[PDB]
Amino acid sequence: LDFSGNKVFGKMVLDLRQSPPLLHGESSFNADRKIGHRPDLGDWQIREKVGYANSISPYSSLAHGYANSKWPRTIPKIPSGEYDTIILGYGHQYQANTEIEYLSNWIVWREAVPDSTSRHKRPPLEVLNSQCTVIAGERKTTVL
Repeated sequence: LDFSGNKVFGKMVLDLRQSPPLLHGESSFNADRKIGHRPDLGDWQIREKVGYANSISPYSSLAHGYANSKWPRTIPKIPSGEYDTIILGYGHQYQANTEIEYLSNWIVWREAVPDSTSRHKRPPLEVLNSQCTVIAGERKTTVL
């Protein structure tokens, strides 16, 4: 099995004692620089907590996926079976941070990456920590 294609997913710690391997990892996340980051808030709640539009505005004109953009869809399921060699890679947990962009051509409110020339801002993306760990059972294991 190969999960090297996880450039936006770090901390792949997985247990292989049982046939269905138990995989856990922390996904890249997008935050909001107004009051905090609550993944369990929907688009309407984030919009209310930020204040870029109103609840009467159509959903098409609102910011789709603000402060809750989880591009890594939880954790893909590894089918149970026998494992001989595993191909590792390099994965990171990306911090996404954007501000409000007022697009007049569509009267919409979208996300804009911070600009260093506009006063003092934060980098558009960064990596928190860089580490991965695997536990292999009492069989023939190969890691690369």
